[PDB]
Amino acid sequence: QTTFGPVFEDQPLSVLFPEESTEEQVLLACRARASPPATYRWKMNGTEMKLEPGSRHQLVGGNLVIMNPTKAQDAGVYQCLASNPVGTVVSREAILRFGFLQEFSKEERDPVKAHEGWGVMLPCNPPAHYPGLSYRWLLNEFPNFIPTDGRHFVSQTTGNLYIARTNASDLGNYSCLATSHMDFSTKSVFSKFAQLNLAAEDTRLFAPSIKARFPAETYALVGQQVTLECFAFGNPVPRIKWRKVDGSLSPQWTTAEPTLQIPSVSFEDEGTYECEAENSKGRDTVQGRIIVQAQPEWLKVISDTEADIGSNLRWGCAAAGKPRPTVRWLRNGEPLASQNRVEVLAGDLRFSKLSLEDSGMYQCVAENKHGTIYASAELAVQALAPDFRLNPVRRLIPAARGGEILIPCQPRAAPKAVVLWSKGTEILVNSSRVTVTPDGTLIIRNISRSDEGKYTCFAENFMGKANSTGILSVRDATKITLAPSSADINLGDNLTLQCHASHDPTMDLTFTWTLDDFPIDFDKPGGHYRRTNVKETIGDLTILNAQLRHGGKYTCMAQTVVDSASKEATVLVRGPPGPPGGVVVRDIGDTTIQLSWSRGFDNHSPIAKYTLQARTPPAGKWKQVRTNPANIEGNAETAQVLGLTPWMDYEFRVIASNILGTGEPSGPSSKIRTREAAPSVAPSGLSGGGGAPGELIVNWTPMSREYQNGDGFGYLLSFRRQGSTHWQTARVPGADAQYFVYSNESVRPYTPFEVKIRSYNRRGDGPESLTALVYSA
Amino acid sequence: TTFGPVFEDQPLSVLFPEESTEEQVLLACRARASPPATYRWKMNGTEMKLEPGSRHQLVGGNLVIMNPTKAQDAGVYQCLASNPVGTVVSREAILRFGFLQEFSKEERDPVKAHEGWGVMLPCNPPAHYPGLSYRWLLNEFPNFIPTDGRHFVSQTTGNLYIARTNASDLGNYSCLATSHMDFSTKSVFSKFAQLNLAAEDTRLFAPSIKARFPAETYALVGQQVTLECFAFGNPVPRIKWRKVDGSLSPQWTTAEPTLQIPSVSFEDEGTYECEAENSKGRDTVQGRIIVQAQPEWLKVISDTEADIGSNLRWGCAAAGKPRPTVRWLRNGEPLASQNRVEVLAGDLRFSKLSLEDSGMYQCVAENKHGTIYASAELAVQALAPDFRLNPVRRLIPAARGGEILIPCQPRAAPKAVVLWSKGTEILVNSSRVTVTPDGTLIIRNISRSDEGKYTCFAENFMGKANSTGILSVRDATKITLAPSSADINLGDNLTLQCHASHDPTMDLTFTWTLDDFPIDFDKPGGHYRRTNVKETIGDLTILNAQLRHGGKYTCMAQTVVDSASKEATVLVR
Ligand SMILES: *[C@@H]1O[C@H](CO)[C@@H](O[C@@H]2O[C@H](CO)[C@@H](O[C@@H]3O[C@H](CO)[C@@H](O)[C@H](O)[C@@H]3O)[C@H](O)[C@H]2NC(C)=O)[C@H](O)[C@H]1NC(C)=O
Ligand SMILES: *[C@@H]1O[C@H](CO)[C@@H](O[C@@H]2O[C@H](CO)[C@@H](O)[C@H](O)[C@H]2NC(C)=O)[C@H](O)[C@H]1NC(C)=O
Ligand SMILES: *[C@@H]1O[C@H](CO)[C@@H](O[C@@H]2O[C@H](CO)[C@@H](O)[C@H](O)[C@H]2NC(C)=O)[C@H](O)[C@H]1NC(C)=O
Ligand SMILES: *[C@@H]1O[C@H](CO)[C@@H](O[C@@H]2O[C@H](CO)[C@@H](O)[C@H](O)[C@H]2NC(C)=O)[C@H](O)[C@H]1NC(C)=O
Ligand SMILES: *[C@@H]1O[C@H](CO)[C@@H](O)[C@H](O)[C@H]1NC(C)=O
Ligand SMILES: *[C@@H]1O[C@H](CO)[C@@H](O)[C@H](O)[C@H]1NC(C)=O
Ligand SMILES: *[C@@H]1O[C@H](CO)[C@@H](O)[C@H](O)[C@H]1NC(C)=O
Repeated sequence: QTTFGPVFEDQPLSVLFPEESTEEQVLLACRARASPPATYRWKMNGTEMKLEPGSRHQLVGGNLVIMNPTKAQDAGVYQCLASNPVGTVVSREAILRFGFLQEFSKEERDPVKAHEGWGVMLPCNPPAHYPGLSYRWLLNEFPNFIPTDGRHFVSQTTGNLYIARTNASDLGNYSCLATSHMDFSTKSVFSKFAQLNLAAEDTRLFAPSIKARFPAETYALVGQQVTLECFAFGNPVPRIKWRKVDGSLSPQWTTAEPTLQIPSVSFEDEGTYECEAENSKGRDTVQGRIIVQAQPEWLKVISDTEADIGSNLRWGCAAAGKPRPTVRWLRNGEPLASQNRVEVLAGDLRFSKLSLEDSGMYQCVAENKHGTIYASAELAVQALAPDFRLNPVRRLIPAARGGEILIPCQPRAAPKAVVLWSKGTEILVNSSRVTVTPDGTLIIRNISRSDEGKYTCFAENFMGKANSTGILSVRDATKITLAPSSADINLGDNLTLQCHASHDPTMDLTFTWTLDDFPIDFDKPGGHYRRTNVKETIGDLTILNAQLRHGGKYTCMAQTVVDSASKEATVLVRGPPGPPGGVVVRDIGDTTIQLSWSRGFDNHSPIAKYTLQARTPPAGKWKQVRTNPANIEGNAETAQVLGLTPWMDYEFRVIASNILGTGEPSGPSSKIRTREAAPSVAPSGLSGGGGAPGELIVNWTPMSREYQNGDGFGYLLSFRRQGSTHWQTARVPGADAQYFVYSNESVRPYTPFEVKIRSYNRRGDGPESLTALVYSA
Repeated sequence: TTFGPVFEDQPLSVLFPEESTEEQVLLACRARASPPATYRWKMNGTEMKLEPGSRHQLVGGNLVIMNPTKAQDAGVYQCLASNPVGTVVSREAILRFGFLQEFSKEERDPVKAHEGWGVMLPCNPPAHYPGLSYRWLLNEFPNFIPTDGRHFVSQTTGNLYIARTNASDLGNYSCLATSHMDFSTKSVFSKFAQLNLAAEDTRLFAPSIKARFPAETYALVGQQVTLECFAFGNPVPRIKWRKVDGSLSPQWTTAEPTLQIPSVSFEDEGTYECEAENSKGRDTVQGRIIVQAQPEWLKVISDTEADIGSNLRWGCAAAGKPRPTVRWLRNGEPLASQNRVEVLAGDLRFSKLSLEDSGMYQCVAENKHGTIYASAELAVQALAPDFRLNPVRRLIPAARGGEILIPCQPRAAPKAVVLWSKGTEILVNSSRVTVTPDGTLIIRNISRSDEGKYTCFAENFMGKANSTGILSVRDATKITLAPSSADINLGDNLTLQCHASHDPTMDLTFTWTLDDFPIDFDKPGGHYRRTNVKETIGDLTILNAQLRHGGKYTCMAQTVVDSASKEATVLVR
């Protein structure tokens, strides 16, 4: 930050200057920030310019001023170079150009002879000029301007005049006027008159002939306006149309005018265009292609860098543009080639084994036939003396007797500080114990009591030397003298795992437990394992509450403030298997239903048997049902359930059992209904009597849903007179039916009757009831 | 470049022999500092006034006393080093005086003993410091009594033991006490005690141990330990030692009535047993030895610089026996739990630091055998924002329709407020452009209208800074054709296709990776080839397929700024 190279702020810009302008001087700017302040030099035409006092060119704070300019000694390209002790940089190339407009030739123009009824071409022949001009035509005398109608075409490219069909009105003298529009005023140049002579008039129409043909290839940059001209001769005047061969034209550009204008060409407009001139006599066609190119841009540049001497570096620079650009490298204002270590490859720079002479300003230059761009950076190499303030050696290095120690010495130095280890005043060297790796790490094995003391690391390099000290003392290692034993239990009266340790008599010793690398909690949330506390050298832990979910890889660890030791053990908890799943009802019959289920978790003990329970929705309790086979084995997954009463809904569940006990019941099965069946219970509550004269009423108790056993439930009542041998059967549909009335005028009052009843459904017939004696009205 | 005082020379304990006629005592103290530090001295708790004049002087930190006396100068001294940053405390140094008094002038009573028994002759040494060495003289100098099995001398009380007196022991006895100081070897006589005896009967008795070593003998590590087992008996009893709970280490086992250990280690703890045995019988005595040590360090704090608004944890651990206690000092004054500082048995916790928590801190570990110190310096820092280390990207590229991240994290303490601005319009969180409260900016579904300049402003109560980047949009590479899976045998040829589209400006590079491993097409005799090589065609062909050529083939189509991939599978039997 104290010193930095020249960084540009303002760079020179191109200037267009009128040759006969009233201005007296031209200013080109160049400014750079530097510390110390930079010095500026200027290059013209690739060579250095003699900045002499008084002689035209003057230097004002970096800027270059040229007074009373002329095209013979000033027009050209200039560069500004900024320099200081760190390095030099070069600004972008700046063009200064002059504009002018000459006068028309004094030689008389020959008269043009043509046939009446034929298109005629009249040249203009503009003089030397820059930039482009605007062209007009006049007839006979100024200011009579020929209108730009459908019969006369005036070209803005060549300035010529085209007449589609000549008649007697076109005879006269023509003149071409140039009105080059300067940015401040307009200068006009008037051409010598040319006489147009016309021969005898013919009488014939003709097909169009296109004369002003736009070039096949037109190159344009992104953001320019592109004009295409298409003029043709023809009687009558042909119509002009523009088409895109490889696409669709914009509606705003689809015009019948003989000129096609694109205000801002983008990457889309690239392709082939076709102009067609059509009349009743025929058509003529022109084809030409428009391409689009751009100017280089940046994608990845370089930045300031500080590197340590003896390292390697890689720099990159990426530019994008159409056509693809080329990238070259400059240092301090001169091109870079493959030197001893510098490797330049078409865009990337490789440094190997940096030195103190490879510092300065580096520039990356991208170039193509439409422009150039520059990018700057600064490389600074550094060399330092060894400093231990960042990684000092351990000031205290406690070590356990019988183990090993490793002490690394790594200072901050360049190129690389070499180190040597010593113990007190005795220099340590390779032996069958002490080891010194090339990195400087000191490794001591088989550590004993006589190795305590003060060790020193000495580092040095061709800058200077540094030095540091540590002290080593020897303790006794913490050891385990008893390890816990693996075990297994179901729900017993709890188990005490043991862990005994011996430590140095000077430092505190703490025991800690863990389960499968998850932290343990010997406190008391609900069921809890607990920990005793009598003396330091004991760590027994008792697993209480006689419950589940307390198995894994138990680990006891005895640790001090310095080192630690550990041992491992395993416990298992056995028990009844888990509940089954996947209860599926199949083969739904009147009394038999097949049940299928998936095997549940065995809990590390094979399942011995199964038990099936059933219930009636919605408030029926779970009841064990008769199963085929009577004893279901653990490996079986299907069974039969018997004893079911037909045509009610049922739900089922499964329980598993092993030699260790009985597991949990499974979830309820899906609601299913058994098939229909014939009735099995005869109706009861037979009674009756009274009614209208000649009528007999028989009443019975309505039957519930448990014994209907199917749909279409109803009753059949067989009744007869006392002493008669013929039974009359009546059908009463409906389960809730409870009475029947039989009407007959021949029935005497208080006539005894013998009756019986039976129940039926859609499946079959059930048993009949006992015969009862009733009386009529 | 400033720091707090760091001690190089600390005061040391001094014992002054009275005999030597020196006129000045020096207690050293030196503390490196920048700027140089001043010194104060504390004498037995209270501060010391070092006014020029009397015998208390100052020689540049070092304290000098002219002509010290026991009545005005014995005691404890501490050195306090102070500079603008903070002050530090030096380890205590004890100044003590050594002297010896003479024996009392009163005559000693004669000792009457009956021949055939052993007799005890007292010495009664006067006041003394340090310990002495004792001898006995018979009648007249230099008749030194030889150290045989019958004439017995104790090195801790000076008493004289006679196992069995006879007629040859009649006479006068005196006790001579000698001191071995650093510069003097003064020795003192005594009076003459007359020993008169009685009749004789030569009977035999069982040994009786009289001089008993104490039941518990506390001994630090590194202190020579002597055990005395003195006995009576007729004839002379024999002395044998044994360890109750192990071996006696017979490298130095002896039959003398004294047992010596030059340097006590932790393995010598336990109970010893002495036995005096003769043909008549035996006597047995027991006693235990316990070892102890001084505090030592295991983890020590180090000087630290912390940024305002942070938190700090500091630890300090000591090892000794009995277990040491740890306390904390700041600027030479005790530090209790208050405000943002928490102290817990050697754990120091700073929460949300400020500019007033900069200074010298110290950790003290002590027990009934010693005290040790450790020091460190804490410096708090506050900084202005700077973007030199982490400037915003300067040439940010963007792919069309993508999402762009722009982080902005300067180097400041405390954290600085961050604002964003495109051109001269300050952005707000919305559905397309959003800022997050760590400073990062997010933009979604980028378009050509977003090209331009972006700027990040950072500011805190010490200053402000800004950094600008340039955002431009391009055309993203998109895959139009993908390869397909196939199966072949060994030696078969297969062809897979891949097509992409990109911006007309940059270059496409097409590659193929077999199971994420790039395929080398330039290998001599290689089995892979590029076919239908065009700008947007990256078809590859495998010739003479092998078993290793079966796997997943991934087509990579990449430019300098973006890439796009497709996948297919090939099996070789
Ligand atoms: C003290 O003994 C140790 C052990 O033999 C020495 O360390 C050994 O150092 C050599 C190099 O002197 C290492 O061999 C070479 O290492 C380079 C590292 O890039 C490697 O490229 C070579 O292929 C070769 O392996 C060797 O690995 C290393 N071994 C160990 C165990 O450290 C040490 O150098 C000796 N002390 C001195 C002062 O030489
Ligand atoms: C260990 O490192 C020091 C630090 O460079 C070496 O230099 C001494 O530094 C102290 C501290 O300022 C000075 O008081 C001494 O005068 C320095 N010595 C010399 C010779 O300049 C020191 O020499 C190193 N130790 C050894 C044994 O070389
Ligand atoms: C508007 O700005 C606010 C803060 O400047 C953003 O709020 C953050 O939202 C995220 C996600 O909900 C939280 O994790 C942060 O804690 C919020 N910051 C604060 C300071 O509250 C918010 O995301 C922005 N709006 C949108 C649409 O993103
Ligand atoms: C963004 O930061 C720059 C500095 O990095 C500011 O530029 C400074 O502007 C002030 C006055 O506007 C000048 O006095 C300083 O000399 C400028 N510094 C440099 C290094 O040139 C800039 O003003 C900041 N932007 C805003 C909006 O404040
Ligand atoms: C530099 O070159 C241009 C074009 O080649 C030329 O017009 C100009 O005269 C040259 N410069 C000088 C000083 O002649
Ligand atoms: C080195 O280790 C071996 C076995 O571990 C041991 O016998 C030997 O005594 C050790 N060396 C020293 C110096 O203690
Ligand atoms: C403490 O120092 C004072 C200063 O002379 C002295 O008088 C006093 O005896 C000392 N106390 C102890 C216990 O040493």
